[PDB]
Amino acid sequence: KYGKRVHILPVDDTVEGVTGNLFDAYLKPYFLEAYRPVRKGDLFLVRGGMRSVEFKVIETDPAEYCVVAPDTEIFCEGEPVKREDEERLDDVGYDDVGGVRKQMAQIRELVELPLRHPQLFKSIGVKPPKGILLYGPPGSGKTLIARAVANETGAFFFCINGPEIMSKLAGESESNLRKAFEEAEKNAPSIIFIDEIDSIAPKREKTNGEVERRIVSQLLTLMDGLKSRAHV
Amino acid sequence: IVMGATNRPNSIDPALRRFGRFDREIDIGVPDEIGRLEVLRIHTKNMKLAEDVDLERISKDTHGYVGADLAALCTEAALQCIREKMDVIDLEDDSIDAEILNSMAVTNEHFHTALGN
Amino acid sequence: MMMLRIRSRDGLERVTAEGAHITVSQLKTLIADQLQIPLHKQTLSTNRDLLLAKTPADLLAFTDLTDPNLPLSSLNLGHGSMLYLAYDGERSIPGAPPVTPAGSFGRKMTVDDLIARQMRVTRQETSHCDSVSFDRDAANAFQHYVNESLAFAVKRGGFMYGTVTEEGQVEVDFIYEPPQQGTEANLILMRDADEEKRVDAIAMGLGMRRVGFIFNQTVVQDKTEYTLSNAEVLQAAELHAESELKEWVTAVVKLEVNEDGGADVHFEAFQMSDMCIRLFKEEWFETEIMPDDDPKLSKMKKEVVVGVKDLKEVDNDFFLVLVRILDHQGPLSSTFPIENRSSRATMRALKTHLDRAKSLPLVKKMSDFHLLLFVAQFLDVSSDVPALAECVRLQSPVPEGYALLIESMANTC
Ligand SMILES: Nc1ncnc2c1ncn2[C@@H]1O[C@H](COP(=O)(O)OP(=O)(O)NP(=O)(O)O)[C@@H](O)[C@H]1O
Ligand SMILES: [Mg+2]
Repeated sequence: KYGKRVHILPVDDTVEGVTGNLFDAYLKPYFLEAYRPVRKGDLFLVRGGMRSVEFKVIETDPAEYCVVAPDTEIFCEGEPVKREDEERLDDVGYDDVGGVRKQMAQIRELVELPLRHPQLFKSIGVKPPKGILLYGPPGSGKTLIARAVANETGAFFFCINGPEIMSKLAGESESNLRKAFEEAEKNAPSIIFIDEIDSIAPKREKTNGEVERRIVSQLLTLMDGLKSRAHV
Repeated sequence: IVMGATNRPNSIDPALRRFGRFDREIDIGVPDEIGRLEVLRIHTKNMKLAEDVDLERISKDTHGYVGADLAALCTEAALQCIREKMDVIDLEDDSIDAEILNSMAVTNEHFHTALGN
Repeated sequence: MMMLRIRSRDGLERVTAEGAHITVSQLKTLIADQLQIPLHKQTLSTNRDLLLAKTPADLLAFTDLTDPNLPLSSLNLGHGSMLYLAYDGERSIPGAPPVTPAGSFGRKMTVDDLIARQMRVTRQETSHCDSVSFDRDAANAFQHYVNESLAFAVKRGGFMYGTVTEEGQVEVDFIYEPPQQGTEANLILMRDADEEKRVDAIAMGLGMRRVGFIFNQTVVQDKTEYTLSNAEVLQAAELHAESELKEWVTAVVKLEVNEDGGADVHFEAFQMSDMCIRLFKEEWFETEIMPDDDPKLSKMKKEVVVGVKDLKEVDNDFFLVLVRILDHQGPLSSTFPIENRSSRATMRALKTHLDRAKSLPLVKKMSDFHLLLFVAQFLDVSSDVPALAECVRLQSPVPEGYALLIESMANTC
């Protein structure tokens, strides 16, 4: 489905000190009648001389993928994409978490299987467990493991933070938690990573604070309500 | 009628045990062998399971278990049974074979492993 | 049995045939019977440029495979061979595997992202317009019409026009009332396209623009516990969305009762918060309000956070910002009755108004927006109306032609 309203724009790091025009010497000569398949977002490198100019496919029509036919009417549309696009270098995958091959296996069996294979659990008839509580020495890779197992699975993610909720004034935490849970449930399947849960639900003896008690009670009441079985 | 609930009756307010307020106190203790057997029979009614299941042995081996822990044990047994079949099921294919989906059954060995874990 | 690939503008397909012994006619018949492509559209070729044509005649021009008589064996077709099929229209080739969109990795939401994305409600403290100055003559005329001709029983409304200063202060110059039907708790404005264009032309000639909208609350509405009703808030938000000015002012005319029992008419000018305009432009508000709906709280299609309280229904006072009211005597008077009212403006009323202000200069006689609009009903909106409005604004000597035409039309020819 050769594209019509395609968009092809270059990258900043390769257009610095560029030799000049790219439409008639870098884009058209090597991509007119070339019939090269193109996918939106691909960083492809082309040469119209000694300088190699990377290009990012901003937009295509059809949006997903197409082929660069002479029907493609776009030129070098001015704007060079900055390196900031690679600053969010696809966050974290799986190869970026290493050294633990059993804890990650348990987390996968508890998370990726219920959210991608309810048929097995329905056939056996078991109720899969929801709550998971990572712990370990500080700075050992807990948040990283959670991000790796929640970004690779492609499910809706929701990263609540301990101090972030605690920093807000009294009367807002009780609303923020409920709004967070009600938003997460609405987008099944959903993962709610509550980092530093020890800050918002400490040991009751060690606090003796009214607002702490109230927020703990709100968290408990909300948590007991996750029995909707809506993949949260 | 008012029905309280607690864990240690000593920790409650001592003024709530006076005549007329809370005058009946009942102790829901840890079940014995027959209790554990009945709890397991209640919980494993819906699960598929092979005829080899020896619930009496599981009841006798479990000591100090309560109802919640026995529910967790049954769930662990089912998860172990799924995990042992995982070596042939491919996660990239959401089209799990229907005969495969109906060829999975929990046995006594999975229960023993879950009890060990 | 032979497998032949079929390339088209939509992509690639494959067909299984008996063999190369058949001709192009049999291949076309098989394509019609398998891919459901009609015979009159199918065009076969071996060149890759066949799909680059844009006309069935151009497709048939490639006669290397267009002719159905030619045997397929003579073309040396084999297993996995390449053929090009062109047909009218664009189709979706089946068998497409799912493809994820670009950049859809790491959908990490947050509490702050929830706060920003989810619509909330708060009462803005300081508005963009620090103070709005109302013309004394226009305010007096509007108050007189509301209190006497309506007795605060029928709702009346009008757009406010004036100039906007650098600091945001607005000097109200006149009020335009479009054709409308008023009742106890609603006011439907049957706005006229030509009349609105004439008003805009007058404002352009008068060097001003729309700055807000005014309406009055009946006696029952004043006694109710709100500053504005849901319908009034919705109408004001809709007009603000239509407007492009950040200094929009919603003015309320209310018959307040003092502690001594006297009835005093007050103009309360408030600027709607930009939260309300954001709500309206995102289609959150429900333009359908039932009689059973409470006018105290606004209607929204989706739940929002009203400050600290999470309620879909939102009190109207959360949308208004108190703006100081000022009075000034601008270059425009409003002694002439406002158009589209119960007392319809006619030529006799025009003559009476001219006779009343006979001692005033001719430029001062026509220094009334309603009179200018009534003239505009018989003048060119593109040229004559802006020129007359500019002459009124600059207080320049009126051209003899305009004065003669006005006098002739005001004296029954
Ligand atoms: N097992 C691991 N594999 C790979 N990188 C790791 C691992 N553990 C820690 N890191 C690296 O540690 C750095 C930061 O650690 P991080 O996992 O963010 O701390 P944390 O343990 O989540 N902190 P806290 O939530 O305060 O206990 C990152 O750059 C990770 O790449
Ligand atoms: Mg953390």
